[PDB]
Amino acid sequence: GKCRGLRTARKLRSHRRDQKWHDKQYKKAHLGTALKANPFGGASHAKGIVLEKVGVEAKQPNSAIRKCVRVQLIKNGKKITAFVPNDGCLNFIEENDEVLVAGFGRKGHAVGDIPGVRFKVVKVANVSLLALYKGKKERPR
Amino acid sequence: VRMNVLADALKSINNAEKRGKRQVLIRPCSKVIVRFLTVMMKHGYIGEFEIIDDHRAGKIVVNLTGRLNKCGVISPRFDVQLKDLEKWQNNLLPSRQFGFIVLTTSAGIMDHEEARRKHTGGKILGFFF
Amino acid sequence: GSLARAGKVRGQTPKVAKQEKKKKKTGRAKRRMQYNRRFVNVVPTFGKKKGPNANS
Amino acid sequence: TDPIDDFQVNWNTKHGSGVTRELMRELNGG
Amino acid sequence: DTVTIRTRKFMTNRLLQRKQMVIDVLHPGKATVPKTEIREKLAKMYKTTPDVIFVFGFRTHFGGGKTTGFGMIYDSLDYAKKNEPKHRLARHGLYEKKKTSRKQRKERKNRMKKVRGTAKANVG
Amino acid sequence: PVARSWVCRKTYVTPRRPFEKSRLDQELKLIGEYGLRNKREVWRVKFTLAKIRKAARELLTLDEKDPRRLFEGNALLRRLVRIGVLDEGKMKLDYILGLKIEDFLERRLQTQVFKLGLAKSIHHARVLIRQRHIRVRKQVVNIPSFIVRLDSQKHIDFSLRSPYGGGRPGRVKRKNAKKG
RNA sequence: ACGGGGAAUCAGGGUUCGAUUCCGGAGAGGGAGCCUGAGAAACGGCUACCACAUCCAAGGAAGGCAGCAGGCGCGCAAAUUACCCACUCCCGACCCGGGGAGGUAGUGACGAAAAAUAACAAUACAGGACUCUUUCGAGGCCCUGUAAUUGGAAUGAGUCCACUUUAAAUCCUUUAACGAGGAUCCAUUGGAGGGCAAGUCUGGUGCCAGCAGCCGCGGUAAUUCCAGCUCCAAUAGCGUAUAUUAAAGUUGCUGCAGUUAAAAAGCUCGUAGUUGGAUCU
Repeated sequence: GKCRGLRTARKLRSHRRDQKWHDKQYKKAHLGTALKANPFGGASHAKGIVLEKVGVEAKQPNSAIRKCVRVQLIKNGKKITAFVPNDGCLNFIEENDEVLVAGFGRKGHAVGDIPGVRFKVVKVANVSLLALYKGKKERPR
Repeated sequence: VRMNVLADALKSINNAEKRGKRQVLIRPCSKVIVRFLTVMMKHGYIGEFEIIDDHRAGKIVVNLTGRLNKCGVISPRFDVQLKDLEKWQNNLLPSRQFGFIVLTTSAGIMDHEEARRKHTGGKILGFFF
Repeated sequence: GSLARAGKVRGQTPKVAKQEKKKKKTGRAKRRMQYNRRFVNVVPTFGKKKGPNANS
Repeated sequence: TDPIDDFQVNWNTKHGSGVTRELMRELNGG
Repeated sequence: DTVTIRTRKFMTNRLLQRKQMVIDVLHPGKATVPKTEIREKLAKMYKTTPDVIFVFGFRTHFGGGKTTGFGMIYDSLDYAKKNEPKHRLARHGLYEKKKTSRKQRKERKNRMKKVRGTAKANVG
Repeated sequence: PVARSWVCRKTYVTPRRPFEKSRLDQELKLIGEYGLRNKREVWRVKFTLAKIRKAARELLTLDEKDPRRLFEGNALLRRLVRIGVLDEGKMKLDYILGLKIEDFLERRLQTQVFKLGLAKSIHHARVLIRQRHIRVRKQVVNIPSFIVRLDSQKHIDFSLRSPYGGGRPGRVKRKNAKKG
């Protein structure tokens, strides 16, 4: 059992503090290795330059080509792969243009049948992909 | 080794009452045990008890009337102020209609209602209901 | 594994124009209409407790 | 169509959740 | 239908040689009463010339009923000129604000900081 | 540093479960029966009632001769009786916990001008209040959420400048009379 | 990592945050050293060095926006090179001068409060009646609707006048004039298999394109993609990403576990730590 003494506060507090490091989420948040490894570096979004269009194969139970883009982030020169969500939206992206990319929704984890992809394109050339998809706006010329 | 003879006495009373026995033997006896038992008995929860006097440390034979659901000890004896008493009652007692928290205060050993009447706090010994 | 087909289904989907309909009420009137449809009208009910957008 | 029957047949199919919902709609509510 | 004036929290300020009051204006069907009309109505009500009466801060209530403002009645025009704010005198045509702007004065002052002596008067 | 104040609070709380069917039914019933604009009005009344219950619960935990319990409970009961929600004979803290959300929604100016007969319905009541046709005592009130007090209950009229009250028939009537 | 007052969340415990208007500290590109002074190691003071950098007739001279605006850069990420000392106060020799302190306006869906986008009546349906009763039917008693029927009443969004506001204005408030029928003066954002409220309706596509937080959908009726219609959720708001809180009794003090699911040291001794029998009116 655990100690129950009026003078065990140091023991209890210290044991809790040592045992909190075996919490995966607590350790990931407080160790600093995950923040260093994060390409966004703690940001919610990041602007990058599209290097090439890459087609990502959906995982084995499904079958599709997930149209992604490799982008290089302006802030730190890191190369990530970002999903271009809707259909025909890869046609809205050219090569060597600026795109705003956000997380994919799992806080750094891959989503669905898209291996190794944890980012999605939000804007292209300072125009949202939703506006171009719905026809509300057109990419600049 | 045994610490907290009151914990042993309360666990023995609880185990005997859960088996439906009419009497329970408690050893060793102590002043705190006798006062806690008196508080239990004044509220009709145990009944009469006899202090067997041997020249080392007495024993108590407690007559059980099956009105007791749980008698327990609270270790350590946390200091309880009159403000913390409501939170302790919510934690320990099964209802606001019945059940008692026993404290040792400078005015003696008494339930929580009697400690509110005398406007005193103290250290929590245990509870019964 | 090619990017040649990227807007296939949306491109080849036949285009249907939206039909013109009277404007939907907004604000308190819409809530009044919903309350009347759900608690003052009973004729649509037949005992099966079917949904509001049932098609069979 | 009786939703009890639809649930009996299609509960293990692609429409198991839908027939479960329809069965629950019929079972309680009137 | 007639505009009605009432005086609520009245005080005789001998320290500033005036009377101060909270003015209530009842205009049930008309716009906010002009400050002039209130000045003549108070002059009639307190038996004084209108030019010693300074009224300000008239807030019309919601719904179009009464308007509440403040008023001072000075013992004499000279005391009013001595004690009133310059803007409330200029509202009566008794004071002329400086015709220049803050920027012009500031940059002029910073220009004369460079010249020394009587030449300080040549910069403008 | 500024001479401004940044004191503001939300007057409602969104429910934890967004699609509880029973809760949706009750909230829609309240909206329809009191002519409310959205669910946020229901949640606002729910929140004020909840905070009143929280205060009453906190006070009921106290000693019956605590000066703070006496003072604050008397104040809360007085404020509840004054707005017409609690009966003057039910002047105990335990009757606060028996109050319902419909007791507060019945004291709205919209509900009151519907009950007093000035409106053909509750939605007519709302559009009559928002159109400056209603005054409380001498003051024109524009707000349908105006909680009418007991002493203010008996003075709710049609305003002295409304077509339904005083004179000056409205813009449409004047246009029609001019056109013949 | 400036500290605190404090903030978010929270049943009772707690967790996380606090650059940020109040108090305290520190700094004025980085160091260092001083003058004056009651008070400074002051930078809208000086002296030097390091970095950067302005003008030059090359001899020399001058610099410090983490003040208010403004620019560049950086980035996911943040506004006017505006008006004024009228208020609040401060400074001076001063009732008088000055104050980018501060106030006012501008940009502003950070966020918070209130709150439109219709209401009513008459005929035709439909519903029930606490109507005759007859489950044939008679039925303006209370109701409901595509009437995209009819009709007038109401009003403010807007335009605009005069006050009022104010240092001068603006904005509210007030008054008058014009201002509604498809009241075209048109509400959106996400969804409709489950979790989770609401379509195994129709057309297209055919493991493609895509959807899908998760389970899963799509390989020729796809309840899930692309659309039309319809429906529902919140609503002047709603979706997405990320941090964080509750949910998490999945960090357990309250309050978790440890035979087999993750787990008790191979076994004893042992200092600190923790915990310690009865008994004194």
